[PDB]
Amino acid sequence: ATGPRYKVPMRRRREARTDYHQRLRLLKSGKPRLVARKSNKHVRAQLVTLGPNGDDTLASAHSSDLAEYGWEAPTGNMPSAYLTGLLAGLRAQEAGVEEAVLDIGLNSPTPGSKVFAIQEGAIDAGLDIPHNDDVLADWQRTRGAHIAEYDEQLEEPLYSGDFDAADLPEHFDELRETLLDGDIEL
Amino acid sequence: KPGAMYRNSSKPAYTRREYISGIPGKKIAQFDMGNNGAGPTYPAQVELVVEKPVQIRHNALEAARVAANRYVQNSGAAANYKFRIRKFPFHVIRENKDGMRAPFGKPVGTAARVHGANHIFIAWVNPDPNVEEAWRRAKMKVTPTINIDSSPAGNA
Amino acid sequence: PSSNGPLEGTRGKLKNKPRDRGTSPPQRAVEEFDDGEKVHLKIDPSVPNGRFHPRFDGQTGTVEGKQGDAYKVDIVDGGKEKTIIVTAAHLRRQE
Amino acid sequence: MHALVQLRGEVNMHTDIQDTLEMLNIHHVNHCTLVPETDAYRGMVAKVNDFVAFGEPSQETLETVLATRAEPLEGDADVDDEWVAEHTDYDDISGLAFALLSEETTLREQGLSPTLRLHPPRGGHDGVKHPVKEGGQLGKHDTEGIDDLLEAMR
Amino acid sequence: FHEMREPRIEKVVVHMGIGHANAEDILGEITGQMPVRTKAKRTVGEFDIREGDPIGAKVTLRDEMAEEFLQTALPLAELATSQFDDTGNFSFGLDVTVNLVRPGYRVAKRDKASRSIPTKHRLNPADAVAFIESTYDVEV
RNA sequence: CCUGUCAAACUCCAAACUUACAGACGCCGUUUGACGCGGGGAUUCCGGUGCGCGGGGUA
RNA sequence: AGUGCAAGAGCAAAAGAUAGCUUGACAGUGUUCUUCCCAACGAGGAACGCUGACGCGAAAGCGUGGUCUAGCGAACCAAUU
RNA sequence: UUAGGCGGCCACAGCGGUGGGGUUGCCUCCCGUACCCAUCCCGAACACGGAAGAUAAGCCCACCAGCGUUCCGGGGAGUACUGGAGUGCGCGAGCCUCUGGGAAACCCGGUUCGCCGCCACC
Ligand SMILES: [Cl-]
Ligand SMILES: [Cl-]
Ligand SMILES: [Mg+2]
Ligand SMILES: [Mg+2]
Ligand SMILES: [Mg+2]
Ligand SMILES: [Mg+2]
Ligand SMILES: [Mg+2]
Ligand SMILES: [Mg+2]
Ligand SMILES: [Mg+2]
Ligand code: NA
Ligand code: NA
Ligand code: NA
Ligand code: NA
Ligand code: NA
Ligand code: NA
Repeated sequence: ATGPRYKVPMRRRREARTDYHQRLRLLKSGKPRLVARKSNKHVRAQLVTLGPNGDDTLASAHSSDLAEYGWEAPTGNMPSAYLTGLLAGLRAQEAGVEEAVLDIGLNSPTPGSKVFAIQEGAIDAGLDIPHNDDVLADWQRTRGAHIAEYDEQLEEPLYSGDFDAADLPEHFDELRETLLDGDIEL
Repeated sequence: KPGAMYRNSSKPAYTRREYISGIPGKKIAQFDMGNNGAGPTYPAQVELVVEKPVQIRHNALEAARVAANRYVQNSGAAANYKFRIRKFPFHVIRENKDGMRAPFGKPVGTAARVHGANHIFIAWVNPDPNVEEAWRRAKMKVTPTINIDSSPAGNA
Repeated sequence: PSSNGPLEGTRGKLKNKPRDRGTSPPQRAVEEFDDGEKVHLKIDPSVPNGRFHPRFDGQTGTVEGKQGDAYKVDIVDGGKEKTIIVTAAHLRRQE
Repeated sequence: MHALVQLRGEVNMHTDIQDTLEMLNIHHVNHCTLVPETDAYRGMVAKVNDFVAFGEPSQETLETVLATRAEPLEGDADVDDEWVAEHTDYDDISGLAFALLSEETTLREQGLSPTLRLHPPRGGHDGVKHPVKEGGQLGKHDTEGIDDLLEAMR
Repeated sequence: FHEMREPRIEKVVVHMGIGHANAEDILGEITGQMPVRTKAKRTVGEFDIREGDPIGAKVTLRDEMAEEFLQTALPLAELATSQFDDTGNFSFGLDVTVNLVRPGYRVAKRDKASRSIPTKHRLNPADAVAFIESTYDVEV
């Protein structure tokens, strides 16, 4: 920018997207990375490996293609997270992938957070990942109980039209249940 | 002391004042002479060109310059001309003034390294080359043989 | 030399051109080499660990096993055979 | 293909230079060898450039030398047309020479010593303190210039 | 275009730059939330040599907490113009500063893909006077 | 803005060249056994000169 | 800028600052480089492992003292575990 | 790739600037705090929950060279410097010839306002 001596940050640091110091620690394991990413409306979960010209994603799952299996609820929430993890986890298994470490990118390791939820799912899918059980949510919040109870203080539907009024963490079970046997793309 | 002791550019460049102390001040009074208020807007421009790379102690520079400019008062204290000595005595010179034991000398002076062909002096004059004479006196006080070169001036 | 430490006379080779300043890309600090591979040894001024004695900057040895994450590269110093413990951060594939 | 003739002794000449001359099979003053024009060979004669005389010889000239100064890999045997014919892939000296010039084969390949030990230049040479462009006998020569040297050393 | 370009108040910092406190109390009432200590840097002659050391407090008010404060603060002020930021801010007063900006500021305050606001999308001294002046008072 | 100069312990630049490894040619080695390994015996550790590059020094 | 101290060098979602927690400034035993280019030579030094036990971290991982190159000592004898 | 995620090289990608783009795949800003979690004070941030609104930021797309950068042409320059050679020149400093290499500044004109990989996706 200023002169010939000026030092420009690596592109992905300019874009403030990749934390390279952490990326190096991640790569250390020599294992695939379970990339856990979020969006206001969605949640993504990828299984990345290292490659000659950049990373390779062998198995992925997005909270949007969740409906493709019967999801009729919002997609930027806990249950959605878990499930997207489990989904990717399974596609991962099919791909011949057995273990991976958790890459939560620039997110914060807050307990019971969606990433961790994503992690729990992928684990349950059959994937072996270094984790810590008591940093995860208490199964109920994963189901989406904290939300159903929030619509209890209703007076007005938490969901604008969408589906249900009192919401359904059961819809969660019905889905997890579904992903755990047969079906296409898994 | 003699020019013989310092006129050759055989030693390393020695100028880092950050590592040299007790360097004597230059005797050179000025570098810009004459009408320095004006810019080189003159018809004729003659230069004194050194013909051999050498080292010139500030001693010689001052004596040379004085003898030339002091003479350029054939034109008058406030005459119309501008004279410039473009080189500066950066190179610090020593003297081992014990015998050859611990002989790195002590700072005794400064000198300017000029390479054959550089112009050490440049004067600006209207068709009134009294300056050509000011230089036959100037190269009279510097080690090398010199060339009095005229540049803008096909007014022969 | 005025002293005999390992960095004596390394101002040049162990410094970065202004633009290559700052933390190096991880891709290469993780490269995997196989025994038998020829690799060029060059210290990365940005990477503190995994280094070797400066004297060998420039050498091109042959990877032979590793030790921990670090690799063990055989080189020949003049006429003497030597084994050098260096991490990938400081290695490049020949050719 | 160029003809190399060492014109300067070994005393005082850099070792790496002397070695080169040795790798090009010349180990004595006035000894000559034929060298293909390759990058690798070019780099060698460039290095030996100040102690040798070289150039591309004319067919004839080569022939005269081959006839007068060629030798079997061993022994006195004169290399005449007959020798050439009964020992090489060619039929006569000319046949061989053409092959050398066109760099299709070499003196070794044909069981000949890589070295043509010439005779001192009759009339003397142009000196060994200056190059050709300077009136001396060192460095690269004209096909006509190389011939005269070779021929006088026939 | 507008609506996402029209100014808004983002935090109002009220701090008392004392030189060594008991003053927190008043800031807590004058605002409605706990104050924060103000350590100082560098050792100096005003017997302020201590690096880490309480030398004042501050209070960052956001949303209603900020208005409901300004709905009494501003009135106690007169000044305007010149006393304004180049980014459309201003501090009067015990100090009370007001930070103003437009709708997409989080882009510069978040963690991921953060970015600095483009000069065009910045708030000017003028566009600021306007916003506030148009809210219970007068400029200069 | 314009204008005048520098660097053994400055460098946005930057050779020639030196150098690691590899291939190719050359040369060399496979009865003249190279490369290398093991062992016996030394001498030697006042050097000097030319040339290039030096550092010190008026020299 | 700072990073204890020379000089040169490294470092910015840090190797710096702040906060908190911790005692890996741990025991054992090695590989290699250095000390001593090439090329033999001790002490010392470092880089990199393994075994054991731990600290922190969600975790990959980091901690074989202080970002790197100075801060050191044979036999005998004494005290000590 | 009608807007995404992870990267490689790490300025050809920087700095600055103009134009365009969203009932939806989308990304965002945005709305909002019962929860997990959170601010030595502030749901600002972090975290969670969500769509009333918006394309003004960002982001994506198309483009501008004024600065910084990369590479190229012509000029500077076969100049400076330099490996090898010389009973060539010079009181000398030093220069010259033959041979093998060969620059920097600067000017003028082009180039450069990223390239590429994997995955996902009207
Ligand atoms: Cl994310
Ligand atoms: Cl080493
Ligand atoms: Mg040096
Ligand atoms: Mg014979
Ligand atoms: Mg005779
Ligand atoms: Mg003669
Ligand atoms: Mg050298
Ligand atoms: Mg350390
Ligand atoms: Mg727009
Ligand atoms: Na004495
Ligand atoms: Na003179
Ligand atoms: Na770097
Ligand atoms: Na040792
Ligand atoms: Na405090
Ligand atoms: Na926009």
